[PDB]
Amino acid sequence: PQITLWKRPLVTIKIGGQLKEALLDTGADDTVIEEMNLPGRWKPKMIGGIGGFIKVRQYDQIIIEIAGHKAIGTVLVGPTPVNIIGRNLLTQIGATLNF
Amino acid sequence: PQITLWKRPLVTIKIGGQLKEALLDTGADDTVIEEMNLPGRWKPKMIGGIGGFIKVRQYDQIIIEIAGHKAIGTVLVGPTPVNIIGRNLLTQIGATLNF
Ligand SMILES: O=C(O)c1ccc2cc[nH]c2c1
Repeated sequence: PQITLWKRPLVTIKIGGQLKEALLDTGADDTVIEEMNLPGRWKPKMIGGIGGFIKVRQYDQIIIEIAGHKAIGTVLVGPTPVNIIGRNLLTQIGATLNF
Repeated sequence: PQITLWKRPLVTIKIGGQLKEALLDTGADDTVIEEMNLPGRWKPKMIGGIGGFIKVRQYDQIIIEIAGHKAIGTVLVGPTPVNIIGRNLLTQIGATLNF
């Protein structure tokens, strides 16, 4: 699809068999999803976030569906105020900026 | 142009007659530019950046060139480690996310 930026670029995602909405964020290196139960192994991590630093669970090789487009890659799970699709997954679905 | 996201989407900008580089950031509502002299009146805001909070000065009607494209809008000036072009300016240059 072609998504203009007149409002936040929010889309529907599927992750761990659950439908959520998420922000397509070209300024994020990584993908950060809200606290949820995920099938898969995780390792502990800390990342910078809104107003400070947060503990996250890093899940590698997660199947995630972004507006109908399949991606497999790293998802960070923790107390993010917004579900964020970062470049690690935007590259997998072939997302580009155009102007 | 059509910009892939394998690295951070950095472009050259021109603001206050100074050449800089900046991150095209679809996850940002606003534009945040590092400490610099803008010839205008301003109003103080706070923004929750990655790692903590900063105090910024809001400047309106700032003329800016982004990757060759002329835009006018609001810029927040403060101690940010990265120049951020947010949606308020990305809309002005006709930027879209495509996949
Ligand atoms: O999920 C947890 O219980 C947990 C505990 C500690 C850390 C440190 C980074 N991530 C964590 C997750």
